[PDB]
Amino acid sequence: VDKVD
Amino acid sequence: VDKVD
Amino acid sequence: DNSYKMDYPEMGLCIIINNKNFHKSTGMTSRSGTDVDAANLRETFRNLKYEVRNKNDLTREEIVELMRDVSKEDHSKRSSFVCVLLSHGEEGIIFGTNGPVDLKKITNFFRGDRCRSLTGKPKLFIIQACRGTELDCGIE
Amino acid sequence: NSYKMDYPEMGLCIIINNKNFHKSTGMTSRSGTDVDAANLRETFRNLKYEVRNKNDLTREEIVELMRDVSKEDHSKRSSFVCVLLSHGEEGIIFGTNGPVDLKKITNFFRGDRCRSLTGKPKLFIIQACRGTELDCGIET
Amino acid sequence: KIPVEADFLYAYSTAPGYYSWRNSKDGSWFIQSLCAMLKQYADKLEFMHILTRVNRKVATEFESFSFDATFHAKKQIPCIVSMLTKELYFY
Amino acid sequence: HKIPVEADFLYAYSTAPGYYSWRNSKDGSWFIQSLCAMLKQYADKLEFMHILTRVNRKVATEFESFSFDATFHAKKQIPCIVSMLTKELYFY
Repeated sequence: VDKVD
Repeated sequence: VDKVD
Repeated sequence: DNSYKMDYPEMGLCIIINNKNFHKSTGMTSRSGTDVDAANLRETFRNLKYEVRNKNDLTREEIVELMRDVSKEDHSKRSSFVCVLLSHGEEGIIFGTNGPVDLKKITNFFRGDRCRSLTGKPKLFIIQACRGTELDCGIE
Repeated sequence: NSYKMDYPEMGLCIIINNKNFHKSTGMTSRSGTDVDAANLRETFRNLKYEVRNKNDLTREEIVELMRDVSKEDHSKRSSFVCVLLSHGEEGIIFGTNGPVDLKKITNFFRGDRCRSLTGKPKLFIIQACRGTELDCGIET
Repeated sequence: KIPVEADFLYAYSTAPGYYSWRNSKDGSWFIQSLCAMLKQYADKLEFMHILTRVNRKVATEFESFSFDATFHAKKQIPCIVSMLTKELYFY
Repeated sequence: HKIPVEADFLYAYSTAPGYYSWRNSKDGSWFIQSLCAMLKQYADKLEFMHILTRVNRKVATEFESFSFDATFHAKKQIPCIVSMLTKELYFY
């Protein structure tokens, strides 16, 4: 799943 | 003369 | 897919904002030699085939109203857009004659979602202005 | 001109891969960052770089690593690559325990503070947030 | 003499002020694309032209997928910051 | 099939983040005169990033400040190319 840094 | 912006 | 398309009927606008003389109440000095820059730029981009518009001694309000107006023009037959800002500055900030205006505000008029006739086309912002007060001492 | 890349060594490639953060920070673990570090490691090996992966470094371990690298003798290396994989904000990379100013890291390699890299390309590749805005996009 | 800040290049995964996106299985969009473009073009292209293909790959080929609608269908453009004084060829 | 709204911007800055930028009172600013010289010579041959890299080298190697104030004397400048461009740019 796509996640933010 | 050289000046700053 | 690898090169911007530059064979539209027009290269585009080249807007030159040349601020030389600042309200004395700002404490900012006159930018001697900037007229030699604004003229050099005009001839340069005329040879590249841009429609050049020189604007002089604009307040922060006039810079924002100008940029807003240009971004609502129809750029559909233009390949690109160039904007040259000659002025005092601090990091992230360009000065009109009467005070500061954020760069992120100027450039946001030309966002993909707000200037739809320029979506997918190169948008050049050439910024001659200070970004702080550090000095580079150099190395031999 | 183009940079002289035929020194005996291409140079170092330091990869700082920060996955797990002290609960002190409130930072989620960064799943998938190991696949990045291994991908980077194989890529720069094929470019003939001496790779050094470092994992879960504190803000202090990062600083100490960087002066130690900038204190090395690069006289026989063509370039320098530094890859940072971490959480961040504008201007900031996070060690496991807290934030580091990016410009503190990169000042160790200023052309005056690291003479064996003067005139030589210094590449900093940063995978890290720079704020909390989201790009909604526009359909072309 | 040269400037002490000359000859740096800063390849940012994302634009100033923005989130940067990473996938828990494949890695960050930026690093996947950087490694892919380097593998395919380091023998052929100047480095900035490589990073411009990285820009296009991240911009056109990735959108976020999120069960949280706030975070869903978002985009990313990287940000090449160059104080380099010459062209950079890895060959 | 979306593109980010911040894509296809290039910001040619005259100087590095945090730094002063230099202008000469007779000749114009170092950045702009170097930009126009490079565009005149190479806009018909080089990609724009390569032109801006040659502006970077020219400002960096051929200009140094002259000032009666020792604080501002013998200073240097490097410009700052900031590209969110997705493609190469040829003016021909």
